[PDB]
Amino acid sequence: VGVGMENLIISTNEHASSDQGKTVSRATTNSKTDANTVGVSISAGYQNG
Amino acid sequence: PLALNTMDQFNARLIPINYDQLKKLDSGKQIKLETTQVSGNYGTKNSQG
Repeated sequence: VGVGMENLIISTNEHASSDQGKTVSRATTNSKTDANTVGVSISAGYQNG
Repeated sequence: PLALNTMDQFNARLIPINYDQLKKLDSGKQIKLETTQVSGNYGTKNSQG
């Protein structure tokens, strides 16, 4: 009795995945600011004096 | 007809196919069934009848 092989079949055990996603968002911002400025200027020249 | 869906000795393991075979099935190819051998018993009589 002998055994002969006629075909070899390979099944790869790899895992494949796919993902699909959607996002919607809304943001609201309120801002409040105050500023203070102090300035000093010195000028000197000759305009008819 | 009866359902054949297991491949192990204790009817606890299903019959798997790989990705290429599934793609072939989804492409219109069909699976054929062949009978290789059949086991069975015959009846006799014992000393007790």
